[PDB]
Amino acid sequence: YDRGVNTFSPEGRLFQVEYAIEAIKLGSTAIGIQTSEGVCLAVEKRITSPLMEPSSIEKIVEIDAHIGCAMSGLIADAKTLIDKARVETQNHWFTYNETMTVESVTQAVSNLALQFGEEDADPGAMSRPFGVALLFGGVDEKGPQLFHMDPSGTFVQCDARAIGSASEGAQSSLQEVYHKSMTLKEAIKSSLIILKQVMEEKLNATNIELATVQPGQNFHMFTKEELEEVIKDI
Amino acid sequence: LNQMDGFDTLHRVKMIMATNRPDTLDPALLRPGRLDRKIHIDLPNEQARLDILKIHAGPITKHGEIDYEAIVKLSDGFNGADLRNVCTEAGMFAIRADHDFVVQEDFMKAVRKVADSKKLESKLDYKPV
Amino acid sequence: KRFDSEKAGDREVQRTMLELLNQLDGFQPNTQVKVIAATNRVDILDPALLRSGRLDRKIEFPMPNEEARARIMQIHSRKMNVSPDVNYEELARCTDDFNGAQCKAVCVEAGMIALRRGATELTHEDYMEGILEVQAKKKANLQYYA
Amino acid sequence: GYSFSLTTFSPSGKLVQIEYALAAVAGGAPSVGIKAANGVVLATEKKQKSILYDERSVHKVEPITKHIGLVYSGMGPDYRVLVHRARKLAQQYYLVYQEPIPTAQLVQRVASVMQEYTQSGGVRPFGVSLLICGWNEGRPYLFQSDPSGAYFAWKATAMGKNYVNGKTFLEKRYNEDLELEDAIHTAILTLKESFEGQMTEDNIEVGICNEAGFRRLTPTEVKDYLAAIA
Amino acid sequence: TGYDLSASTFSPDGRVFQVEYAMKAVENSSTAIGIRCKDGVVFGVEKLVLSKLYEEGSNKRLFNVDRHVGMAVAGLLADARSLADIAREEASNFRSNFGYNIPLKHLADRVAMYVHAYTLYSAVRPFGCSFMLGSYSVNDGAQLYMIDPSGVSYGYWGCAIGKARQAAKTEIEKLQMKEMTCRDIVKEVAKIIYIVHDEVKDKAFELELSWVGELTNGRHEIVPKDIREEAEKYAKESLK
Amino acid sequence: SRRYDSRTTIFSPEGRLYQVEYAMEAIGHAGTCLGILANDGVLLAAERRNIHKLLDEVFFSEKIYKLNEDMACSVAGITSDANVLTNELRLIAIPCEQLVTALCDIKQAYTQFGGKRPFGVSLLYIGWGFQLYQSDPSGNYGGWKATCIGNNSAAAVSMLKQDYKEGEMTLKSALALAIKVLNKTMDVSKLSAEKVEIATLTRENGKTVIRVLKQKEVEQLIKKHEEEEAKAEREK
Amino acid sequence: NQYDNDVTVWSPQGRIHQIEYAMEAVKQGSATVGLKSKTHAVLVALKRAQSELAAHQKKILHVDNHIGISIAGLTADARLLCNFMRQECLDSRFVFDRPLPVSRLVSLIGSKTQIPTQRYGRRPYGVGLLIAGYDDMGPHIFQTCPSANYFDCRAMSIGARSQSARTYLERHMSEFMECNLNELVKHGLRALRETLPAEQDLTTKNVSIGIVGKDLEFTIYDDDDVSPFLEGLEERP
Amino acid sequence: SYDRAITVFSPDGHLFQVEYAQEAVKKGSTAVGVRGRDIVVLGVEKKSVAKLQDERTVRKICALDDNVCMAFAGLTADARIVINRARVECQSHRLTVEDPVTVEYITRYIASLKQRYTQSNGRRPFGISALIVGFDFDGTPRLYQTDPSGTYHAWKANAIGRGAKSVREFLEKNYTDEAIETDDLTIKLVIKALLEVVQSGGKNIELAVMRRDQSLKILNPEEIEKYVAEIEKEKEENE
Amino acid sequence: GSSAGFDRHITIFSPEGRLYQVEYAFKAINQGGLTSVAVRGKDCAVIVTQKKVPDKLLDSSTVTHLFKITENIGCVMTGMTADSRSQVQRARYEAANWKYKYGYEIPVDMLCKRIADISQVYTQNAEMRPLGCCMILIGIDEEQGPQVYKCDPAGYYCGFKATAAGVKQTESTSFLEKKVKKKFDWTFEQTVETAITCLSTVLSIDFKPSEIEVGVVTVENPKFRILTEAEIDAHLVALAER
Amino acid sequence: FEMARTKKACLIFFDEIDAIGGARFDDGAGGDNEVQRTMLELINQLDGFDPRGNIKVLMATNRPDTLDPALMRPGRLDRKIEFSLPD
Repeated sequence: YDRGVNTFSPEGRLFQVEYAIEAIKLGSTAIGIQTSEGVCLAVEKRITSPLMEPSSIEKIVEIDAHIGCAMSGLIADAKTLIDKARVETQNHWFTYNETMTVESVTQAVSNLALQFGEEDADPGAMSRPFGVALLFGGVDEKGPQLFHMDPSGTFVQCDARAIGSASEGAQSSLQEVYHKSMTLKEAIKSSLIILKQVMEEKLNATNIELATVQPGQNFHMFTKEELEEVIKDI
Repeated sequence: LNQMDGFDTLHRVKMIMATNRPDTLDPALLRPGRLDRKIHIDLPNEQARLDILKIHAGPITKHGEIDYEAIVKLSDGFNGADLRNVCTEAGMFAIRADHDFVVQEDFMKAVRKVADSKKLESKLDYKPV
Repeated sequence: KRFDSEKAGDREVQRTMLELLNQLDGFQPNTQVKVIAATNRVDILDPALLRSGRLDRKIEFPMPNEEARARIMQIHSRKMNVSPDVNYEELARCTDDFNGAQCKAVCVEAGMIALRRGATELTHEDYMEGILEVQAKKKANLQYYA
Repeated sequence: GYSFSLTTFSPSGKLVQIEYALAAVAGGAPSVGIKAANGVVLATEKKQKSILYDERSVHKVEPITKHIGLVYSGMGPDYRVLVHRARKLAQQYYLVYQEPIPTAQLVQRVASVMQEYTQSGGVRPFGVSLLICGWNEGRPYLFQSDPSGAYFAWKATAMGKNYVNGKTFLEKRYNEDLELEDAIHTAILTLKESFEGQMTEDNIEVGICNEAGFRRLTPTEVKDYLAAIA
Repeated sequence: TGYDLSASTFSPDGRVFQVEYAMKAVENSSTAIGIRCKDGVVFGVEKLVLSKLYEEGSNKRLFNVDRHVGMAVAGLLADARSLADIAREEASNFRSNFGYNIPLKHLADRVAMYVHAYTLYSAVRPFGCSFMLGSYSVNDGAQLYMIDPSGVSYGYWGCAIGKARQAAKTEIEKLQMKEMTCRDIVKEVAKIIYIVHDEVKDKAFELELSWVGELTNGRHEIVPKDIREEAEKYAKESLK
Repeated sequence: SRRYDSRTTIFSPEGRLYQVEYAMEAIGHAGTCLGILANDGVLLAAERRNIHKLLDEVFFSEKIYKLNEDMACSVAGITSDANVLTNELRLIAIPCEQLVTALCDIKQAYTQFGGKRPFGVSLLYIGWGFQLYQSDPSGNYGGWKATCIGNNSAAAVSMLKQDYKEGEMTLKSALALAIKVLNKTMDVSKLSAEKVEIATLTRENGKTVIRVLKQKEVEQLIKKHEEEEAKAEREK
Repeated sequence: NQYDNDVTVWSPQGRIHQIEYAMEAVKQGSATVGLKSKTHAVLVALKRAQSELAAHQKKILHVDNHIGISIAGLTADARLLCNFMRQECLDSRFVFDRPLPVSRLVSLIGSKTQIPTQRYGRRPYGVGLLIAGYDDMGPHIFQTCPSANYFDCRAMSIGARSQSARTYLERHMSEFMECNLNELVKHGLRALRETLPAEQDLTTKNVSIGIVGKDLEFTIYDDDDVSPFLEGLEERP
Repeated sequence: SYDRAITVFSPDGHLFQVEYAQEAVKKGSTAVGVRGRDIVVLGVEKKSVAKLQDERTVRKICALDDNVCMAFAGLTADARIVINRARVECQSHRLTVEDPVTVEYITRYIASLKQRYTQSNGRRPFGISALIVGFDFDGTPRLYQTDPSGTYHAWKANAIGRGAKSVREFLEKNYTDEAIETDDLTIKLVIKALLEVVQSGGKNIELAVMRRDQSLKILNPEEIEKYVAEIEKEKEENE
Repeated sequence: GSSAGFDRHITIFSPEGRLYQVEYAFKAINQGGLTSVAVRGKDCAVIVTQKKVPDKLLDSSTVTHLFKITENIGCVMTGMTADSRSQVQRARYEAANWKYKYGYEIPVDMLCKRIADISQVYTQNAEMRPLGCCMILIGIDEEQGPQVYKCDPAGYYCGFKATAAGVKQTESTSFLEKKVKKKFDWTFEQTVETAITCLSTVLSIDFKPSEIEVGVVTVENPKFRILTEAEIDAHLVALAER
Repeated sequence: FEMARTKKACLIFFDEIDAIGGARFDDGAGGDNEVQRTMLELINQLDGFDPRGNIKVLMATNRPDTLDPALMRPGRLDRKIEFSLPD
């Protein structure tokens, strides 16, 4: 249309950025909880057909052995963001022989947002914002840390953040269940109770993804057997 | 149109027609048989502006040398109405300062003040087709 | 403004205007009737109407500046029970690109909120978020800024 | 510059901008070309709106090589851009092959340039039609290059204002056995029907191509040809 | 109507409205005047303070594009600053190529062409600032050139850019600038700026004064505070 | 910039490329181009629209262009855009399908990125086994036994769908089919040899011979077809 | 309208709406207050949290050992500007081996941010900066606008509801010059308090302080480190 | 260089150009792929089979590599670019890793290439959906589907094209372990799936099967006609 | 006067084959309010234009539409002042480049032919507007003698025995047409006189030697010089006394 | 408005005010000149020389960007209530 991508609304809103935020509300719900014993990341797979392999829906990704990401919105768009996070990490390790802090990983990915434009741009420059919201969760010097990224490039540490279609309902549920001193097993359960209440389908070990980054231990996706153990309770 | 040039010849009756948008007139009206002469009352030139200024500034009370050429040089694009407004505004500058007379400085602001008002006027160059 | 067209046009209104041109300055000089005219778009007006014989003085009404805006808000708050702590200087700073109508609407909306909370006296906060109402900014979730 | 095409397909499958460029050609001064047995004649109406113009200062019939000449009907400035391109293209042909460029080759190279502005970004098509005349292999050549970039081989054609009537005039006045001098006579006659006023030696430009090459007839020469008309 | 949204589009009357709209940005700014006297050029800027929170010297409308050329601006300050560096880089390149200080006529002609180059294409917008360049030298003499957003540069004896340009021009005309010196003119530049300032309208202005002349050895500098305050008292006294 | 951009390489709300279809409409108003494949050769029958009496005949062919020693092409649509494609077709040259695919990649590129208008040209390719190909401004190509592009292409394909005997076709039978199909397609009831353009591709002595039939040869086919059509009149 | 869609379109009033719209991005940001004294220039920011389970967004960023800024607007745009000013401050150390003058650094970002406001298809940096720094010329407080116009301010406040803070800064402006470091910060905290609603108050969670002085490097104070500053100031009337 | 943002976010948050590219997918031939135990079957409906059309040229099932083949639905010219770009990458992967490409890798590359065209200046999205089938090095049959957006998912069975919804609904009911017990039953499943949208019959069905440690095998019309008789025969006994 | 699309906003054809944007650039020549007249004699060429200094504040020495493009070539610019300077700077560059590359002074016909070529690109590319200025060159050729060439916004150019551009171009064309019809090879004094008369008779100003700028090139001295106010006064006195 | 003033208190609802409330413009020809006059009359009655009365107007439009600035001014449309899509 007449409007460019880098156009400001009369209220000071980047039109494309605000539009890309609305794309998250069509994405699957993702719940992330940060605890002293580790970070929890859960997301609903949203199977649309029994013929679809649930395992192919990868909405939690190994950014590194100590940090993972939960994505919601346009899944195809987050692949570009995930790839650099898996490149920026292993570049910090190449140059500094140390694992990059979770905040720094989210900071690097955040710079890709708003690196879009129509004119006076590189041939490889993007044309629209990344219509995806990321929930980075990992363990670093500061212990377990959860960070939330939005298509505006705005990243912030969150104790318990829910993104996706049911962000409003799950965040309200998260506030009623989150206390600073709680175990990670409680975080796994509490996130699964909230997910089961917001999912369209009936919650089982095949339509969800659970990942944890405990201190000491590495990033660990929950298998079917592990998920069934916590599903059997609630 | 039928009276100016029609079947019955018009004898000893002359017609004067005035318009500032002759471009919109009908070709039959502007035809030479009806409006024989198209006299262009154009915007005043440097000498014409000087003539009109003296006409309107004549009855104005004034002391000091009045450089009419200075007002003319800043009056480019003015018509007869502006040059009378320049004389009118110069007097109202004197009225504002509680003066019974008008000086060249009063004319200098007046010609500049009127020149600012000319920016709101759109295209005037309209000629018969 | 008059225009040349081959198919249609508003010649009837241009005839009414052409009559008004003659009355302002025509064959009979009328020097006993003073004429005031008001418009929002002077660029639309016919050049013969903006002539220096028909409308001699063309007064440009500017957007009220900071001093004027405080004065305007004071003008429309006289009949209103306003507490002696309203910083009209601050409100004038908070109402950039406000015309006189919006500045008056700031005072009208201020009493709306005071009645909304049941107050008998208007406070500076009532004026402050009465500015927000007059500003008519579209709803936004722009809490992620800064 | 703009990187998007300003010429696009209409819903009826027409390059509307190209048609409008051809409308400018139809408004240009008439140009007549005749391919006789022993040569080609190019003639045009080089009429000025006042005597103050120097007629010999700018020529409408401009040589490209020693054997190829151009006459246009359309926009004057656009013709000069194509004249420079034709001369540049003729040279680029000459340095590589060390041989004068064939007439058909130059038209193809020039018409390719005209097609580019009908597809390239941020440019409008040339509003001229080029009548290319030449001599190669002992045979006269006459080509017309429309704004779209299509080139047609003509035995005799007319462009510009009143070109439709001039084309029919040639159908009833052209034969393949015609000689070059009779071609000039037929060319001036073709211009005469669309001509208004009187044709002097300065208000028309005539150019011929033969075995000796392409040369633009001087006004003195055109006067002798013009005298035979009346 | 669409005839005023691009600088590459002519109006049917042959006027580039985008340039003319940039002219209006200058006419919305405070007035800056410059007078070319017998032995130099003196610049005076009516510098309103938008708030008491600004320090004395903020939003300097008087620049030094060279060691011998000054610059008084009006309009968009960001564009005024950008045109300042263009003048600075033009003067720097002139000295780095030809080996002498850039003539003000050539400096004005070079920067104006940069200004004009932004008035032809839709990919850029015309600069929303008008500025005056003043210089003095023993050979070339005092020169005062004003460049507008369209790209038009004329020499001047006294010029005004801003909203009170018309009012200030009338005050400049009363001066006999070709005979009086910079010392007598700094008081006059102060008087004219004070005359054209509107106290009931936007008020609380700061007098910014600068000059270049034989008394500064052909070097543009801010008028010293002692002379600036002396002119301010004279300007305030002229208002009775 | 955005204001004057027509956005040629965008998707319509229904999922179509309007410039591609509008290009395909231009071919429909262009000259009829026929192509019939036989067991011993393949022919390109093209309608000539430059049939003015004052048009000199200097070129070997008007719509039929030789790509290389083994392939020939005939174009329908904007002739200027055809000259660009024929030059690039020659530069790419080779197997027949490889040449067609290579140019259709160029044609598809203009319908995906670049902001330029597509090449409004449809091409019929013939070459050596024997094969006949058709290309569209969308960049979509297809091999055919008998196909037509241009004016009344659908009508010509309809009669080919009925009268083309698959496998049992020689040059003489296919050449006769070309005249018969072109007779109904063209509005002319006589179809003189000056309005038709036939070129045949055949393997002789292990060498490919691409030849454009002379006007004398074509008149024989028009004559032979008219008597054969007159023979069918004797039945009724 | 038709005059607000691009930054290269002049309105008939001689205004650029896209620049003006970018100026509203600062007004959507949280309030920050910058004030300076004879020897110090501190920045006081009011951090905001989208939800109470999320951390408050950082507003004071460290640019150089002697220069610090407080952002108000698009966070990613602030990072882009801060990275530019971090490099320029680092570049001056690499060549001239001296602190980059604060006035000289703001000029670079004023010319850097003016380029997008004049070319087709670019947008103004929708971020407002309050630069605090110390150099040979003393403490400085600079305000940077999306319009690429910067102001050398003795005490400034930008953000949402910042005009109330400016009223406080104007009132107690005269006592800023001679007050010590503790009194200066309390003035900024008192100024930032005017932007808060009546029921809200300055807490350790939503206050960040950045101080640069003659012998004091630029240090940013956070929730634990802001408590030594909050306890002194009295409750507002 | 044409540097313009074709794909931009709608105010609701939708990329309309991607949706329009998915609308072109819905106008293409129905492509059906079923992942069997030891075979992968790709079935594509043929649009308006012409007796004058060389069936060899218009082929919607093409082999990216010796172990990976795909069938598309949408713009034919758009697909041929994706197949060629995918084919070049298959050889690039084999040159570097010295191992035949996995189905996940080439469906990831195609999806990434498709996504890049929904976020790059001057490029419209690819208007095709791909049904990639094949075998890994360990012999596991894999079936993957891409859409113009760039999202790839693994399917036991899936359909793309105009009648994807009808065939997929048919496939969700008839895809069972018994239905893929043998290769012949798996081939019948695709024909049964394609008969739901193909009106005339087996003359509008193009079948390509790939078995473990074997190359892609296009099924001749006589072989297909043999199968349709069996389904027609088995229909009678079930009545 | 039909329109279809952006044919009024960018340099693309109208349905009747018209470039409205180029036509609108011609109206920009009249925006300055000045008329320029160029007359070519038997051995001299003169360009005369009116100079307007509205206020004494303006330095009258800087208001010049007469520009010395080369030592032997001079031009008079009419139209937008800013666009006129850009053409002059470009014309100076091309004249200097021609001398460097080719070794001899650029012919007047080739100087505008390049300027006309430069201005034609603006009429084909839609990213830039045509320059709203008209350029009239005068110079003495080695063989062709005196030359006068106008150089329009559209890239049109021609040789002229007597041309004029500006507000009163058509009225001054008729006056010059009448004089050239008399077929008199004017001397230097007559050519200046008929140049000054043409501007004077059409504008009706009765010039003082401060309202017109006169630039001449002569065969005896093939150099472009600006006539001083005293020199212009000599012609004004001579014209008045007859 | 004459008949609305014949009542002690009145409500006027202007549904789809974008039909007549469009912004004023000059396209050379008399484009929308007549409808602009209707909008100018409506503006005059809302806030002109004469007091409006006890009329409280109410306008609904899905294209508020097309409305004239004079109509969208307080004293004619004091309150601008936005019906955004529900949360």
